[PDB]
Amino acid sequence: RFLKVKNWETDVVLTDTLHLKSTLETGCTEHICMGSIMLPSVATKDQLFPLAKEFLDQYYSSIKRFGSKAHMDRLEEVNKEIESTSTYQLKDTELIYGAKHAWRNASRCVGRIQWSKLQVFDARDCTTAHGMFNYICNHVKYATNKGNLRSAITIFPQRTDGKHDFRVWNSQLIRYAGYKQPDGSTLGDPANVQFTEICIQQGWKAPRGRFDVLPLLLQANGNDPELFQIPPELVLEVPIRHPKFDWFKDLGLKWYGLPAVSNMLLEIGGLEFSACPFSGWYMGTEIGVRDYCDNSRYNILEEVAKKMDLDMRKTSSLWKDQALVEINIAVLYSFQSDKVTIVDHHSATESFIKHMENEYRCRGGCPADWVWIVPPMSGSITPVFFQEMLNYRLTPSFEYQPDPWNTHVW
Ligand code: HEM
Ligand SMILES: CNCc1cccc(-c2cc(C)cc(N)n2)c1
Ligand SMILES: C[C@H](O)[C@H](O)[C@H]1CNc2nc(N)[nH]c(=O)c2N1
Ligand SMILES: [Zn+2]
Repeated sequence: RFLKVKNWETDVVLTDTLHLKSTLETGCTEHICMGSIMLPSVATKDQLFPLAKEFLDQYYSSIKRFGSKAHMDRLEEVNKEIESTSTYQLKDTELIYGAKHAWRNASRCVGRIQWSKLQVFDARDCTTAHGMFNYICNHVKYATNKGNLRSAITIFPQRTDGKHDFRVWNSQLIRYAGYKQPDGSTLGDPANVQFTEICIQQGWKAPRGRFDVLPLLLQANGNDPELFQIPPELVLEVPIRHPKFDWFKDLGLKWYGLPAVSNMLLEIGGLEFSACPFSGWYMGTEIGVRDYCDNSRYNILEEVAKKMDLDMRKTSSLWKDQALVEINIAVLYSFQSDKVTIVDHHSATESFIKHMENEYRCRGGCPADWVWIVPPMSGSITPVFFQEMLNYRLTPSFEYQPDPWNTHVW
C-alpha cells in the first residue's frame, strides 16, 4: 500500500504514499489500463460538506494549525453556511491555496516545479462579459510582463445552480484564427475553424490571414456571450527566425508568447469555477512540434524540409525528423533573442524530475502522467523518459469541461 517508482537512468527509487489520499477514479481497472485515453469519464449539500471538510482539513493542516479552534470554527462556519445557502464561499487565502494546489496536482503538467509561484486574481465579484473582458486584459498584461512572463490565473464566480455559469468560450485566451478555404484547404489554425465560424457567426470581422488573433467570447452568469478583441498592444508575438537559415524568415511564421488555457474547470472544496484562465510560459516543443508540425495543425514540415533540400522521396531518410529539430531550434532561438520566456524540453524535464524529488520528500508523492510528461520529440534523451510515474487524481484539481456551444441553453 506504499508503492515504489523507479528511475532507470539513475537507479534512484522513491516511495509514493501520497496516492493513499487519492479519491477520484482513473479509468483503469485491475484488469485494464487506460493511461493513453485522452479524456475518460447541480451538486447537493449532502455531498458538498465532505468535500468542503476534506479541503479545509488539509488547508489548516498546511499552515500548522490543523485541528485548532480556528480550524473548528471555520469548519462550523462552512457547515452552517452549507445549511443556510446550501453552497459556500472560500476565503481569499483558501482560494489562493486551492488554486495553487490544483496546479500542483495537475499530473499532465511538466512545469509544476513553479506551482507555488502563482498569482491569483480574484474575479469572483465579476458580473458582466465586459467585467470579464477587463479582468482578462489585466491578466494578459500582468502575466506577460514585457516578455518576462509570470504565471497567473483569474477565478470568475463559481457555478451555482448550473444555468448561471461564467465561461470563457475560447480554448486559450490567445489563439490564431482558422479559416477553411474555398479550395478545400485551410488557412491559419485548422483546430480553431469550428470556433472561428462561431466567432464570425456572432459578428466577427475576420481579417482572413494566417496569424489572426481571435477575439474573446466571454459568457457571464449563464448569459449569451459577447465578442471582445484584446487590444493588440497587449498580445506579445514572436517572429520565428533560425540562427543559421536566412530563408527561415521568409516562412513568415510567428507565435504568441502567452500560453493561457481558458476552457478548464477549477474544483476547490467541492466548488466548481467554470471560468478560470491560467497562464504560464511555453515549453519550446508545444509550438515547434505540436502547433507547427501536427498533421491537423499548421503542418509545416513539408515546406521546411523543402528549403533544407532534403531527401523527401524516402520515409527512411528521417527528413521529417531533421526538419523537426531545426524548427524547434528556431522557436527557442526566436523567443530568447526577444527576451520572451521560453523553456526547452531538456531543461523542463530536468526540473520536473527535480520537482518530483521534493514532492516525494515534503509531501510523499507526485501524481504524474508519463504519456503527457514525456516531450513529443527526443523522448529518451530527456530524463523523464526513464522515470516511472504513478498517476492518480488528487484535489483541488483542474478538469476538462464540455464546450459551451454544445451544452448552453442558448
Ligand atoms: C510555468 C510555466 C508552465 C509550463 C512550462 C507548463 C508546461 C506544460 C505543458 C508542456 C503542458 C502540455 C500541454 C499540451 O500538451 O497540450 C501543460 C499542461 C497543463 N498545465 Fe502546465 N505549464 C505551466 C504553467 C501552468 C499553470 C500556471 C497552470 C495552472 C494554474 C498549469 C496547469 C496545467 C494543466 C492543468 C495542464 C493539462 C491540461 C490538459 O490536460 O490539457 N500549468 N503544462
Ligand atoms: C490540451 N491542451 C492544453 C494546453 C494547450 C496549450 C498550452 C497549454 C499550456 C498551458 C500553460 C499554462 C503552460 C504551457 N506551457 N502550456 C496547455
Ligand atoms: C492518444 C494519446 O493519448 C494522445 O496523442 C496524447 C499523448 N500524449 C500527449 N502529451 C501531451 N503533452 N499533449 C498531448 O496532446 C498528448 N496527446
Ligand atoms: Zn493504467
